[PDB]
Amino acid sequence: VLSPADKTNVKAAWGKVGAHAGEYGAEALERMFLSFPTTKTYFPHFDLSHGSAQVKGHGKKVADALTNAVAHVDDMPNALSALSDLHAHKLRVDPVNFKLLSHCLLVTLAAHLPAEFTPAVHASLDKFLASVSTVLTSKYR
Amino acid sequence: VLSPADKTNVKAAWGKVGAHAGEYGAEALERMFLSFPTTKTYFPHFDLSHGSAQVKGHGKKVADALTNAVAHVDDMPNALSALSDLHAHKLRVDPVNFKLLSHCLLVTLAAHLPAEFTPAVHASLDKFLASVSTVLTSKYR
Amino acid sequence: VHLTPEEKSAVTALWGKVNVDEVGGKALGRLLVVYPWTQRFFESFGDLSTPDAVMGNPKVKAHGKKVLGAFSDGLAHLDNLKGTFATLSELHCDKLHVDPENFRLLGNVLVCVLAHHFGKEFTPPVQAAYQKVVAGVANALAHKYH
Amino acid sequence: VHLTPEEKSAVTALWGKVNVDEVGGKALGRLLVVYPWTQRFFESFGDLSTPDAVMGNPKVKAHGKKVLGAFSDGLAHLDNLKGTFATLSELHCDKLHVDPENFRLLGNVLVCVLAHHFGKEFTPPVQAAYQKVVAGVANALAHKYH
Ligand code: HEM
Ligand code: HEM
Ligand code: HEM
Ligand code: HEM
Repeated sequence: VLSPADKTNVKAAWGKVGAHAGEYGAEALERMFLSFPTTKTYFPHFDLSHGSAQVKGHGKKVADALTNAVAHVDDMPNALSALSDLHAHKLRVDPVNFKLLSHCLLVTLAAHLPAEFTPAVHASLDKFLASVSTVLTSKYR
Repeated sequence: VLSPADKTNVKAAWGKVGAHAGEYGAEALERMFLSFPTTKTYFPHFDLSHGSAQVKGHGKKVADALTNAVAHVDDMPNALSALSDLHAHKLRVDPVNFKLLSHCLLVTLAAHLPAEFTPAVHASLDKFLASVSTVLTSKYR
Repeated sequence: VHLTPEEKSAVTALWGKVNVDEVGGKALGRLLVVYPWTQRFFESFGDLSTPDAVMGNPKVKAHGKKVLGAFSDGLAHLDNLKGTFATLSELHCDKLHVDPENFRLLGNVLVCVLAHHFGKEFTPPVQAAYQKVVAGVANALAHKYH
Repeated sequence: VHLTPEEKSAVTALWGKVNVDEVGGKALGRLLVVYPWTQRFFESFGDLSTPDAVMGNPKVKAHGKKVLGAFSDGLAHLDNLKGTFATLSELHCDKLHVDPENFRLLGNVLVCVLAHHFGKEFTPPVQAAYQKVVAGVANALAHKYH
């Protein structure tokens, strides 16, 4: 479960991300395509080159989903409901890829949060992103 | 989660395990140890020789906990609460190993329950064991 | 893939009893049922609407065959998996876009099918040998991804 | 493993900036805080019951500097990571009974620490290089398990 210290650390962290959420989303996506080339198999229609507006626009949407979830941390399965269907019933990305995106979101937050990304906050953000990953794959079968 | 149908399938199949609990548990553990040697890292305090009394006893306890889980399928986190405390606080087995034992449990059931192990039943059991694994790791952090 | 000589022996002995449209068809069909997201590659097949539907699909069967045939030939090359699957690894990445995690899932299903089909004959040591084989194959098919 | 010139260059250059001692403590500490079940191996280090306890523990810092020191030594042998870590591999299997999944977790935490410390200089491309290195080291330290 996400603890009250987790929710606090997550809100403080994401609160510090501010208007850069969208930007960190695309960066997280680039990191993932470079570090873990298999994830590119889900984006055969995208230009995945550095600077790609497709990657940037997709990053904005990912970052925005993570925003709603923070805004609604106490009831994330509701906040994210529309979105787990989309992955469970259409996109059908294998669950293993969510850990890879999560790790790459954490690396992006670490790279932009010199003061905020303490061990305790790192710990809470990893649990938060696993929680989001679990909601997003909860209707898969 | 588990549908009425997965619950029906799990009860039906596990019911046929019946008095073979220790035998099938011990078998699954043995499958795990030979197929995935890294799992032996959790049992350096066992004689893992073929036939060993320690493997047979632990097999029994693992299968009995799963019968517990089947028998309380509409309330597994409570039914499993002591065991989840134990793996979270003491044993601290990395969550990946639960996939490996669950696979070996499916294999054992396949090898022993030719009639019961249909594709649908294989699916409900795989979901059930993942559910068990989730409850058993729910207090890890 | 570091199989022992007798492990290789066990795999081959057992594999001699396998019919493949049956076994290939059975492994691919169960993949699509237990891990339904793998069907994503399968819009074309129409009814994959139920388990019986998937298992009986002639399409699934023909593809099972194609897949296990390739897998069968790899048993002749157990010291050359990356080699024998390279140009196949490139196809699966560049054109088919199949996430290599699907290869790992098929491998575990193939093991489950083999246990189901051979019963007691599918002993723990036999399983362990096959687990190395399916890991080696998945790793070989994933190897040319980029 | 295999790194492009770009990748090897990024790995070497970043590591020139790395105070291995400090980065070790931080990476091991973070491992114990983020994945607390990893504490099962460090019972004799004493109190590890809060993030502040772990990050202020001197045996954790000391050990971190030994771990990352051995990691460092490995960066000079990127083309034979198995031979370089074989001993350590054996030690971790036979004496310490450490599940190799722990190595993957440390690599992911090590990546987070380098990102945190170096900020924008830890670019996606530099990350990709390090990801290949840490997965190499882990497969190397897992290689002699049996
Ligand atoms: C943190 C976890 C994730 C979140 C929060 C997330 C969120 C989203 C959102 C918000 C969209 C667009 C929804 C819309 O169009 O209204 C989307 C689409 C998509 N996602 Fe996910 N996603 C996650 C993980 C993943 C992963 C790991 C993959 C594959 C590696 C993936 C593959 C896709 C694809 C292929 C699309 C459709 C993109 C397009 O063609 O426009 N997602 N996701
Ligand atoms: C289906 C998943 C699992 C179930 C149902 C299960 C159940 C149990 C049970 C009932 C016990 C005995 C606790 C007692 O004494 O009351 C136990 C202990 C233990 N389990 Fe788990 N477990 C599971 C997964 C795992 C996995 C995946 C591992 C590691 C590969 C593991 C490692 C251990 C260890 C080392 C002990 C203590 C053994 C001893 O010294 O007696 N468990 N487990
Ligand atoms: C056991 C590992 C596998 C092996 C050895 C294998 C082998 C092959 C071979 C030999 C072909 C011939 C393709 C052609 O040129 O017509 C093929 C095609 C194909 N494979 Fe794989 N395959 C494997 C796993 C998978 C999995 C798990 C999936 C998806 C879940 C998949 C998706 C496909 C698709 C979509 C084609 C093209 C089929 C067509 O267009 O008719 N493969 N495979
Ligand atoms: C992945 C890179 C790692 C490297 C290169 C590494 C290296 C080392 C080194 C150099 C030693 C000192 C032993 C000696 O030669 O005298 C050590 C000991 C040890 N290692 Fe690892 N290590 C790694 C990861 C891990 C992880 C992830 C864990 C567990 C979570 C772990 C558990 C231990 C333990 C428990 C000791 C004994 C500490 C003591 O003396 O009480 N190691 N390792």
